[PDB]
Amino acid sequence: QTRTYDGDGYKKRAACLCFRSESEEEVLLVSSSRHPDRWIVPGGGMEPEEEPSVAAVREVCEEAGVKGTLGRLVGIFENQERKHRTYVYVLIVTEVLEDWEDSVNIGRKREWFKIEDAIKVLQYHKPVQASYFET
Ligand SMILES: O=P(O)(O)O[C@H]1[C@@H](OP(=O)(O)O)[C@H](OP(=O)(O)O)[C@@H](OP(=O)(O)OP(=O)(O)O)[C@H](OP(=O)(O)O)[C@H]1OP(=O)(O)O
Ligand SMILES: [Cl-]
Ligand SMILES: [Cl-]
Ligand SMILES: [F-]
Ligand SMILES: [Mg+2]
Ligand SMILES: [Mg+2]
Ligand SMILES: [Mg+2]
Repeated sequence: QTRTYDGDGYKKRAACLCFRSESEEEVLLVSSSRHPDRWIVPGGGMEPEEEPSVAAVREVCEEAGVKGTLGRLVGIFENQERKHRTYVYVLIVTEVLEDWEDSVNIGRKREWFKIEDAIKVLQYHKPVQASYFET
């Protein structure tokens, strides 16, 4: 409910690569709120004084309805066009919840993708999110 910003005015965000297992072969994407036929990596704005790892796990619970074991920070990713900067973490999913905030509120969808297929569906509208998987 309060947006936060880095010193250069980029919006602060956090997200997780929500993998099905420690193999990191399949990842959970969620539907775009604006365009539900498109896929995105779940994530969102850091609240004031919120640790990035805490914001990442919170936004994944809100948007994707999953919980799990937080892993490494992958990196910090800027979107120059939209002026935001996202901390991206690995999350190993251990709990899949049936009727989560965004399912109830906006009918948000979620789906498992093989990594190669996640990169494919993100490339057109979300190429920075496709890059999250590069390394
Ligand atoms: O105007 P669009 O439809 O492009 O909306 C974008 C975005 O605009 P941008 O590119 O100007 O930053 C929203 O920002 P805000 O308007 O809340 O600041 C962003 O929220 P966010 O950063 O994730 O923040 P949280 O709400 O999750 O904390 C939202 O994601 P959803 O959460 O998924 O609804 C995106 O939608 P899409 O990616 O299609 O699903
Ligand atoms: Cl996996
Ligand atoms: Cl992006
Ligand atoms: F949000
Ligand atoms: Mg959100
Ligand atoms: Mg969001
Ligand atoms: Mg939010």
